[PDB]
Amino acid sequence: VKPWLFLIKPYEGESLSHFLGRFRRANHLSASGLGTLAGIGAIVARWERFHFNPRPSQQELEAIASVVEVDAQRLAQMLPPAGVGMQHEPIRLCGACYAESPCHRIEWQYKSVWKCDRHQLKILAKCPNCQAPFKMPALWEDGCCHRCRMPFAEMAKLQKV
Amino acid sequence: DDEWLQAEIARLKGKSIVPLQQVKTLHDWLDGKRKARKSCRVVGESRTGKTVACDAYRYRHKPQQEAGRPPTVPVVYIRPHQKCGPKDLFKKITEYLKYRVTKGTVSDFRDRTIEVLKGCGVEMLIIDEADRLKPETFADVRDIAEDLGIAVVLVGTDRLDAVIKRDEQVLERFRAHLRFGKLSGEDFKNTVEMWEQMVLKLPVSSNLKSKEMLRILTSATEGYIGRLDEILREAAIRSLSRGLKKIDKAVLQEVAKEYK
Amino acid sequence: DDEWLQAEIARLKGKSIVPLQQVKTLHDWLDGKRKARKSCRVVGESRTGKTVACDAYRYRHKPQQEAGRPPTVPVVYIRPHQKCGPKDLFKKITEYLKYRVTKGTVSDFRDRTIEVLKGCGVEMLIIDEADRLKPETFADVRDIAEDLGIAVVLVGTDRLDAVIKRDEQVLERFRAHLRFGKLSGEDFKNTVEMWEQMVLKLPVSSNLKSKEMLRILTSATEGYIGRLDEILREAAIRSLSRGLKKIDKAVLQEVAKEYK
Amino acid sequence: DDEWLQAEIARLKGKSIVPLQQVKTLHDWLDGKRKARKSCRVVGESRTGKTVACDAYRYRHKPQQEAGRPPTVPVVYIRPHQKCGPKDLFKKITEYLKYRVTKGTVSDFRDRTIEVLKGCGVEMLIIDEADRLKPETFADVRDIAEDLGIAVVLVGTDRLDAVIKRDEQVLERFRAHLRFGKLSGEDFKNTVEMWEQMVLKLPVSSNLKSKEMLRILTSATEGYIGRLDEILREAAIRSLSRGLKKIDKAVLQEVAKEYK
Ligand SMILES: Nc1ncnc2c1ncn2[C@@H]1O[C@H](COP(=O)(O)OP(=O)(O)OP(=O)(O)O)[C@@H](O)[C@H]1O
Ligand SMILES: Nc1ncnc2c1ncn2[C@@H]1O[C@H](COP(=O)(O)OP(=O)(O)OP(=O)(O)O)[C@@H](O)[C@H]1O
Ligand SMILES: Nc1ncnc2c1ncn2[C@@H]1O[C@H](COP(=O)(O)OP(=O)(O)OP(=O)(O)O)[C@@H](O)[C@H]1O
Ligand SMILES: [Mg+2]
Ligand SMILES: [Mg+2]
Ligand SMILES: [Mg+2]
Ligand SMILES: [Zn+2]
Ligand SMILES: [Zn+2]
Repeated sequence: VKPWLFLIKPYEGESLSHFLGRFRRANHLSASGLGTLAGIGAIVARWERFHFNPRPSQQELEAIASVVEVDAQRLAQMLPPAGVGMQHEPIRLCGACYAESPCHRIEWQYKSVWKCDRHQLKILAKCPNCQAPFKMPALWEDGCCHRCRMPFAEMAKLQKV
Repeated sequence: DDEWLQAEIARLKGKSIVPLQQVKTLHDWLDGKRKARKSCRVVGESRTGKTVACDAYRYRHKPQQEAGRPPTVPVVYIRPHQKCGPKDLFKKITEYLKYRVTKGTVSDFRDRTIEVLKGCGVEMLIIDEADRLKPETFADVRDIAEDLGIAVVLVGTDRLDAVIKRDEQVLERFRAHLRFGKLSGEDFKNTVEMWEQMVLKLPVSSNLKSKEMLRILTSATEGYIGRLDEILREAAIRSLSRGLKKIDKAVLQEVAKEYK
Repeated sequence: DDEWLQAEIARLKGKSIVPLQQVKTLHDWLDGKRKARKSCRVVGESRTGKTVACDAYRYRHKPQQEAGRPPTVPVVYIRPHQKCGPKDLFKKITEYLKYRVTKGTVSDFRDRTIEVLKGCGVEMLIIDEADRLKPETFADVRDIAEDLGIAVVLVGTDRLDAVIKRDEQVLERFRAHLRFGKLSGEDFKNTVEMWEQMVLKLPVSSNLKSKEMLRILTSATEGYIGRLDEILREAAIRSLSRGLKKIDKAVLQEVAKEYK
Repeated sequence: DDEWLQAEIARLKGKSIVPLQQVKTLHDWLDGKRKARKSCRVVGESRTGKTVACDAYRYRHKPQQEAGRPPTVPVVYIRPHQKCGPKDLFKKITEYLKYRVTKGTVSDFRDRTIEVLKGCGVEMLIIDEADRLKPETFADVRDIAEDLGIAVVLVGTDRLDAVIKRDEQVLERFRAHLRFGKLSGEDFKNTVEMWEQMVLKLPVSSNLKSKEMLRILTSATEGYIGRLDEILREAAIRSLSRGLKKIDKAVLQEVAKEYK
């Protein structure tokens, strides 16, 4: 037998925040706990809210790669590519893309993205029924608005075309 | 043959596992309770067993580990330390399956160990020396057995029976039992022979269950197998230390005097 | 055929919900407590079958998905951890609901659980193994019951009765109490003859709770429905594994020997 | 035939309860004292058959339990052991009602016993071998009979009368008695004939309880029902052991000279 963890395979276009949240919820860890295990401290707790004041470094991502067992390049593929500007707030979601695959796309957080290219829908910045801003992607235990308990996949037919 | 002498001593210092009727009975009983997923309580006497056989049972069902997936270990054998708390039990479970998290809140640690037990496909949980944990951990053990459908085997002496009889629910969870006996009677006549040919494997002295050595062996070991192991291994060590090819009755009397 | 046998023994080894008269009268009692919104405390000796009855009740009144508002949940079933503080009780009561709270502090958590309780309009709060809670948490339970008008049903053994008798204000509101049944009397005949084919589901040998079978059962179960449940299931596993058609006297006497 | 012989010897080993005028009078008097909560003290010789009569009065009112309330046991029988203290006695009271105890002081046991006693609605408190418990507990039983209004029957040998005589309150409060008779007379012949018909359950060989048999049994038992039971069972088993279908004179002579 060899040391192991509840590994999670990353999605396509998922966020670093959402992937780390899924990794934590499948390992019953905590942001401080994940950081301490990785060896980088509370920096992880920062990444879950997209505060990349000092962009996630190559070392700070290799240390994560050692723990979550995902290749460092595959890790960088959930951060915005070098030079692309993202908004850490508000957290934005497309209902149809969540119904297709239950994840949060880092591409939704780009400053330049307002339309889902494969759904032709104006992506959502707040819950379309109760105007409740979405939580951090790592905090999505499941696909529902916290205040109104409306499933994320449902919101697809409330969001405008 | 000095180098041969420490070669023999290195061979003897290890603890070889002789097959016996008790170990096979325990293996079959444990297999039945595992297929039934029924919690049981092997009450026994000290030095009679419940460790060599129980540990051998985990070796019987060797864990298989995929390169990048959780292992599937059917039997998890742990030995809680003295007055172990719930965190100690959870950490023993976690460390046995070679999980790679070792810190966290006790509630989070409980959730983690439940998840590893469900994920590693564990079915039998052997708690050896179950006389070394508080009743609160017993409650946790009750919860484990109830939720995960695990066959939980409580291993210990009769002090374990005394400890669990003071709690209503723990008594009912583990009414099933299996007493380890002392084999007082016909079984030594073959146990001495098996111990002399295989684990000893020294030059045969034609001992052949002689009543002369059988009397002193009964008067010394009294029926505990571990006592027999200590006596016979020390006797062989002393016999080779003075260079005697066979194990004479003089060294048997010497080791008997040392023990009693 | 061994696949069919393994499926059958998988059904047996799995804990199955089975209807009794006691569970039905418990459901009637709990419906009355719902319509009254009055606190109660079902108590009974271990393995008498309180947990399964409460689970069947909460499955009977399953939560309904509400369209205008977040869904309303009629009953909340929680089994806390041994010596767990009120923070963990709040965590469990929120997590049972779809809601989820992190960070914060104890006062924040209690406010959040008050809000989620009033939002869902939860009728009863069946706490299973109520004695696992720390005594300070009982004050919080009283506060929840008084502020939300929610009927709290304290489920547990007589240790729960002693614990609530220890403190005054905790026992102040739980005037009513339901005592569970040992099932002694002629009811044993009906329950055994029903369990023969209702649960086991094998070609019966027309035991019909025969004199030998009934007396050997009363010598092992003593009206503990859980006892007879796991005894009969494990015995059926033993009988089917060895190749027997139906159960016989030898296997019953063996399992009774290993139980008593 | 060998299986039939084993069944016969097993049945002869087991004792039965034939209802005769002694137990009839005893439980008629017991019903009379129960209908008025009159605390009496039945007395008699040793090995005469008072406990069996009490037993019968205990089982005749087999408790009928409701769906969701504590069962109503009207008659409570306890047989405290030698030097039984108050904690032990209360433990026995609450254990008979199927209320397992909780660790605590003597006051806690007393309070729990009082609670379960009033809740169950008991009518009788039968204390057989009431010459065993300490006098510091007779105040407790006095309070039980006084405040809770439960008729107590102190059952024991004539030494119980001596034990209670030296005390003050227990002798005056418990004064009504029912001394068990010797049964010698034509009623004794009716008893032995009825025992031959039912208890022996042997084939009809027309033993008819002849005059010689009656004289031998009178010289043997000295009027004791227990002595008659033991001698009859020994004679039947000895006849069945030597292949003799019925019971002849030699076995009676042998058992009589063995006993006296
Ligand atoms: N089946 C066995 N085969 C070979 N050696 C055995 C066997 N059982 C016990 N021993 C010997 O007994 C000693 C250890 O005893 P063991 O650990 O089995 O005791 P135990 O009864 O589990 O102890 P405890 O007193 O803690 O209950 C060793 O010398 C070991 O070789
Ligand atoms: N109504 C029932 N139908 C079927 N099985 C039951 C029922 N009630 C109890 N059991 C059996 O009893 C065992 C679990 O009983 P349960 O936990 O509900 O009892 P309890 O009296 O609440 O005791 P504890 O608190 O010690 O768990 C299982 O073996 C289960 O099959
Ligand atoms: N009604 C009865 N029918 C059959 N046997 C009886 C009956 N009453 C007593 N016996 C016999 O009496 C013997 C034991 O009597 P029991 O234990 O009731 O005595 P006791 O009067 O309570 O006295 P002790 O204090 O000496 O025990 C047994 O052999 C039992 O079979
Ligand atoms: Mg050991
Ligand atoms: Mg239960
Ligand atoms: Mg008597
Ligand atoms: Zn989309
Ligand atoms: Zn919303």
